[PDB]
Amino acid sequence: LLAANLQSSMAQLPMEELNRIQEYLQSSGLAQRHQRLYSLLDRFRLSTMVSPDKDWYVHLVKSQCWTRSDSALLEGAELVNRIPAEDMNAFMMNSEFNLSLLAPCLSLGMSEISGGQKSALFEAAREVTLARVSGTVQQLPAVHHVFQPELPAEPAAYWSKLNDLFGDAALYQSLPTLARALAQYLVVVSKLPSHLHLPPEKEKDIVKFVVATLEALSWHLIHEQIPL
Amino acid sequence: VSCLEQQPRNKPLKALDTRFGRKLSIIRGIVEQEIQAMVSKRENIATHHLYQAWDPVPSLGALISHEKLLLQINPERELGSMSYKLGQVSIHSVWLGNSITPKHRAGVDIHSCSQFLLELYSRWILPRTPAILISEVVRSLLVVSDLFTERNQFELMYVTLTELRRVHPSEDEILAQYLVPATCKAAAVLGMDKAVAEPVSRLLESTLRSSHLPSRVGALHGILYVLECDLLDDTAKQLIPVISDYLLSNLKGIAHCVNIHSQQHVLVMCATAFYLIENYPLDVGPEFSASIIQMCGVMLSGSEESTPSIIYHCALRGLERLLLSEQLSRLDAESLVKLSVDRVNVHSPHRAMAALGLMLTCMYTGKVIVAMERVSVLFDRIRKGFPCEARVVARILPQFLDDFFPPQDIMNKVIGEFLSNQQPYPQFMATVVYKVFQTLHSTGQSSMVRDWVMLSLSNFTQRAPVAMATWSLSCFFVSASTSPWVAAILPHVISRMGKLEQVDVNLFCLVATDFYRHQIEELDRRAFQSVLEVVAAPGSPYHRLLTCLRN
Amino acid sequence: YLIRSSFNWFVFVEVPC
Amino acid sequence: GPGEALALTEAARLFLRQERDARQRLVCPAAYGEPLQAAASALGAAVRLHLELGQPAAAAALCLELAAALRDLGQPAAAAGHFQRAAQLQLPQLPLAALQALGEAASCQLLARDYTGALAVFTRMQRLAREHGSPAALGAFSDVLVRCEVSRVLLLLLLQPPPAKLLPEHAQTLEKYSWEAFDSHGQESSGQLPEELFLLLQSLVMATHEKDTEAIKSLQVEMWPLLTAEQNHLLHLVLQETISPSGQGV
Repeated sequence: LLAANLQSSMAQLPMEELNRIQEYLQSSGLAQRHQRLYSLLDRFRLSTMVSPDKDWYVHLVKSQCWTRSDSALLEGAELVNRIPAEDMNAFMMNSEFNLSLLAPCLSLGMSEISGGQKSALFEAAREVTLARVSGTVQQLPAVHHVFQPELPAEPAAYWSKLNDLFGDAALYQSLPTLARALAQYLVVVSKLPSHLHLPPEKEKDIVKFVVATLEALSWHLIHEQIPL
Repeated sequence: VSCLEQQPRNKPLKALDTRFGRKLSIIRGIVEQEIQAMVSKRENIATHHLYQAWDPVPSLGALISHEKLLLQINPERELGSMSYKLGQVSIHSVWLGNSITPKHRAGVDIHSCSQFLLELYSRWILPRTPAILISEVVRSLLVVSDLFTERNQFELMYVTLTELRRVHPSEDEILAQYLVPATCKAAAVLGMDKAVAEPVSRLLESTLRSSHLPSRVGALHGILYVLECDLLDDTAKQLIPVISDYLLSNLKGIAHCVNIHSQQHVLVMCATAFYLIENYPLDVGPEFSASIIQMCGVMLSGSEESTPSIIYHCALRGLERLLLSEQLSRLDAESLVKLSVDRVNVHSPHRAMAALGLMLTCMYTGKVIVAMERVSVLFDRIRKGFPCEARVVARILPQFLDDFFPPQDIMNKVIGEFLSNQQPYPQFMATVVYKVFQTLHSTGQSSMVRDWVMLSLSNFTQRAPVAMATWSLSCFFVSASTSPWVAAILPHVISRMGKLEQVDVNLFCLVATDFYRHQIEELDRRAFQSVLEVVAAPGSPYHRLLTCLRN
Repeated sequence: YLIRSSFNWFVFVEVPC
Repeated sequence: GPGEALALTEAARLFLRQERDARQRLVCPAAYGEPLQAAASALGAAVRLHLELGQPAAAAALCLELAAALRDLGQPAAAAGHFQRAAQLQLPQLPLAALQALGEAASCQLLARDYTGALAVFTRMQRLAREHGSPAALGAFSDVLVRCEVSRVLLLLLLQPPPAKLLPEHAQTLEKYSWEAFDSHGQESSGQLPEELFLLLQSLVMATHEKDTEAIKSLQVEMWPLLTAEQNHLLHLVLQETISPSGQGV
């Protein structure tokens, strides 16, 4: 379109279509994935006419760690480890926090506990893991029925509610993400200091969550394919 | 949840309580955690989590942490193998746990079981009784005696077996392999007085000649039990010479081609030699120690095919204990340092990672340019190792530098190995440069950071891609910083290594600015802009930063 | 675009576009 | 001669059945391997005998029987060594038998987590398969090349060798799945692999270049039906080492 005569190329690609394509490539983020293409499109438009303080650091870490991503999690865990202990819990408990950081955070924090020192990161990540585990168990039906792959025999009272809870995308993706963090805590809980052992008020919620996670994985096999 | 108790034969090392011993425990603890993750059999771990190694060794009680068993697990056990082996519990543990020296496991009364079985088995092998069953009953005694808890149980077993030895035919094979180690285990718990020692020595010495290989391996476990005793001189001057001749005869032949030979035979022979060198250093012959170290070196200098991985780790972890044991003569200890460096330079990550552990214990046991020939092996292993090796070599390197050198002697190498086009892992080297510069800021030595930043800034602007030159400088100005909130961002810089978006330029400008506001006199403040102006072409990050400095 | 780093075969680096 | 060798195979298999009873059929916690030590000593004498009798293919059979036993009994590192001894004894006379033995050694090294060792055995196989089986391969050797290609690419994405260990054969293999220049499509298939599996491997090798973890997660579920379970384990390790790198102590 640039090499051809302009009076033909302006008829092949109108300015309203060029502006639609430009806006779409930015809103989809495909402009950052294909920078050569976007540069050539804006060329075609031209041819057709600080102080680094605490709160700056918290804004910097937020730009990485309040996302959805799995790309740089060990580096992301080290960044939240330098957020002050009095800011950590509210930073992790926010809706926008990346739940994929919780296992890295427990693993990094355990390496401080096994070094003979207190870990504020381990304490915050453990409390957030347990609070989120209880917070999703509260959304299950109040009376549990056995999962049986052959027969959803109790439709209105129960299996309709599970078909709304599993397959939601937003909820289903959270369960094995939290289960990675809960497993990272449960594999260390016998090695931990006495006050960091499992709360006796959380033991039923933990069994309900574990059951619901294998039920969600089984539901995904039936309605879709092999889980990740 | 559980696997069988181990109580190993080797005591905690005192060398690790010293000032340099404590520093060795941190660095060799990093290398241990990675050897475990890479080659452990993981037999007591169900889940994928890499750093969950533990051993079934209770405080003679709660489990002793893997950190605190560092070179204590028995050499002839394969790494992470939790299966029953002849040798599970040491005689010093039978004595210390039962308060005998020459009953309830988990609510269960094991005294009742072991008492009942002694009564059955003694009456059933000493009546006219099936030969197919005698060996299986004596196997049962050899195993079940790990549960025995009163001295009269071992007395009854010793009497029963020494009767069975004169009752049963002299042409036997399938019994002897249980009878020898069971008799020696009993005799060893009974303390090797002259009333028991001469019978036991005569059984051990004669059964080392047995054609059946399990009868020899059983004799060698018998020897490992009796060597825990405070032996009488008249036994030590006669028994120890027979063991050392048997070891030098059978190891010196096989060492060049180990994989042709049975693994448990080589592993038990090494374990005897290491226990003899550590605990009987004056009594064992002058060619011993030296000759063992040489023929273990011939095993380590083999190929991935001729020396199996489990035997490689056994021989190495044994030699590594012998050097932190103070008991070597200096010519043996110095010969082991010469054997170590030639085995770091190999293909396989796990064989090299183990040889690195050995080199570290040598260098912290030796506490002037010869250390520099060692540090260049660590930098070479970052350059030519797989990522799983190089990331581990890069984690230990800051402490190795700080423990063996004045900073000035290695500051040239640290920055050059981060800048080199032959560096595959500049993001691993960034954390080394950081930990070296932040150490200099902790020791009040901040002037040396002003110097080495400015002395090297023109090497950084000669990085070939502009993304890799804008990066690297962002690592350098983060590593040099005195502001804690700037020194915190290095993981955010490391995660963005290939990138050149507007935020990657803005960060470079900010972190270079704050160094220019808070750490750079006019002669430096000008020369910094002069080295920058050479690359300040109209669109470059250096032009964008020169505007921020020049205002 | 992205291009291969020369110092490591598995590493890629950006070039201005 | 052959009767003595036969009797030693039966006397070895006696101890080996006795080991299988204690280890696999009874799962006995007290099963320290005295019969296995007797079986390995018995076959050690019998392999020496068959090689003095100058018949390598009959010694390699003992090595395959012992290698299979050590794998079943939970000792894959010892099995991988005996499979490579069988392969070396077969290779001057039976190249397909040797490739089959090296394929089992590579499976044993993968069981033992010895991924750099598995990578080297797959490269040896892919060389021998071109050398004896040829650019189109005969159908039996072609199935070996197809295994080695897919396994080597996933092992190279797992291990990521430095320039010092990116051998000519590794670089040559990987560039088929990669781009040479900023306007190259990536290479077209030589017809070695199914087109759908080849496009998914190119997509995987490209998603690891551009660090697209959402693409790797999508390609993992999409490739699951197309791979063997061993290759699905390799591809799981690539996604695992991508999200949680080894060697950091966390």
